[PDB]
Formats: sequence, structure tokens, C-alpha cells
Amino acid sequence: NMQLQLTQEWDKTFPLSAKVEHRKVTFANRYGITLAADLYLPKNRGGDRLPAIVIGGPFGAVKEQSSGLYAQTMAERGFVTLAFDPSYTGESGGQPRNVASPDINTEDFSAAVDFISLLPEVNRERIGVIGICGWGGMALNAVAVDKRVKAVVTSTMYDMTRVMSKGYNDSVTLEQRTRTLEQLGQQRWKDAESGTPAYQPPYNELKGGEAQFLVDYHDYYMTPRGYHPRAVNSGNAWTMTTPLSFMNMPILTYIKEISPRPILLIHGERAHSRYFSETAYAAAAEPKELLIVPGASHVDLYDRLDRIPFDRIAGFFDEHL
Repeated sequence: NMQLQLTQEWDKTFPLSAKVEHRKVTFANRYGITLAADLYLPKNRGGDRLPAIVIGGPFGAVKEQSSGLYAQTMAERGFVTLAFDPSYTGESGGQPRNVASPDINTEDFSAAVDFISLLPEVNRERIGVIGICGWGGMALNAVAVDKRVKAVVTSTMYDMTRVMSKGYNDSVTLEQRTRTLEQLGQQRWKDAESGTPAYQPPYNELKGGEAQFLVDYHDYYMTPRGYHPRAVNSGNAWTMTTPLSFMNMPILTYIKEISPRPILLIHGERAHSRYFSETAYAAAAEPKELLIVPGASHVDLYDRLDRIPFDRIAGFFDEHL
């Protein structure tokens, strides 16, 4: 219920579609934070209320990036859609800026469902969600307990609690994890002494010697391709102590309780992160499907129309919503 200043400039990383009606909206979550979002609806609508889809992700990205592209595209496919900025980020409220939590972020998804549900153009009983990158994990986490969500799709997902706790491909040992936690403790004291939290070094800046998937992230987040000034991943960062919650509170515990509702996990064949979906798929219960996109990288499923299976995503929700 906080009043937020939302820009009217079309600053999306993709052009506005003439086949959709767009406007910005706001809504609060259960923890008292007001979020900002872009709502897209099909034009020349018939008499029946429409199915709806809430889209979030990547983790550290804003609605003007990938989630927005997905939302507009699916709106062209006949769905009412919404791309939102997670708590403390983008145009959403919350302070300190750029802090995250698996709990609060999981809540953000259901706060978005709360809003899209009350729209006069939507049928609250026909709601689905799409979780991209880091929010793929949050989407599955949200659907497990939010029984209103009828189906869920994840795209090139990450389980952010797993990556922050074990690093990529479980590269963090207990000793290294303990060392990191000890350091975080020292950081809490420094932040407490100044009263304000410090931020991690700028995100996605190449120094040389970085693995290809990191170069890919830079090419998306730090070039005209997908750069947006408000995104954490676009040259900014989370607070140094953000990892404390993620490293201590895993998500997906109740992933099997999404069933009987369907899950479609989508992932590029060559993605460094493909294993996250393989883990989630194994942990999940039927109905479930792991769809591998031949030869696709991680960032390919961010904005590549010839790599993102929108036909399949639309077909999936058409049946289940």
C-alpha cells in the first residue's frame, strides 16, 4: 500500500507489442512490502475471463529484462500476464535496497498471484506461474504450498539456496562454508557499526579468465542486449550479508506436494546450470516433465525466441489452466 514512483518511459529490453495492452501496477505482500509490476493483457478480448500467468526471474534481474519479455510474449499467446520486481529491488519498495531472502521471495510470487487473481479480466481459478533462472526454484517453492496455482513451468532454473550453500556443482566444503559464515559474521558487525549494510562488488564485470557462462552473463546484463540500470546483475549487487538466509533455509522441501498439479522444467542442453533442473526433476513427483532444449546455453533461454519454447509453454498452460 506504499506509494511508489514508477517510470512511464518504455525502458524495457524489448519493444512494446502492438497486440497487447500494457500498464504498471503495484500490490503488497504478506510481509508489508509493496511490489511494482508490469501487467500485459490480450486485446479484443471475448466474453469469458482469461487464464493468467505470473512470471518472475532471473534472480537479481528486473521486470524490464527476461521476465518482461516472457510476460509480453505469453500475453500475445492469449494469457493475462504479470512481470514483477522482487521485494527490495527494481521499482518495488523495501529497504535496505537489494537484499533478498528465500522466504520473502517465495512470498513475492504469491503476492503477485494475489493481485492478478482479483483482476476483472482474469479467472482466479486459471492461474499458473513461470519461474526463470533463480526464480525457477522460488516458483516451485511457492506452488508447493499455494494451492491456488494450477501449474508451473521453470526455465533454465537455479535453486538459489543450493548454489549459495554449496556453490556450483557442490564445490564448497564444510570448511569453506564455515569460513564464509565466519566472514559474514564479521560483516554484520561492520554494517552494525555504520548502521547501513555494505554491498558486494559490482556484478558481472569481467577481469579475464572467467568461465564462458560468466562471459555469457556479462554479454546479457552488461551490454545493450539485456542491460537495465536497476538490476542487481547489471553492475550492482546484493548486500554483503544477503547469503545468510539462503545458506540456512532451503527451498523445495515440499516439492512433491505440487502433485497432482503438473510441472514442466525447461533447460538448455549445454547450460552449466542444467543440473539444477535434473535435481528438481528427480525430487519432484508426477505429473512432471524435464524438457531439454538441444544445444542451448543458460542465457539462451533468457531472450532467444528460437531457443525459448513458447509454443510448448503456451500449450502447457492452455491445457492445465
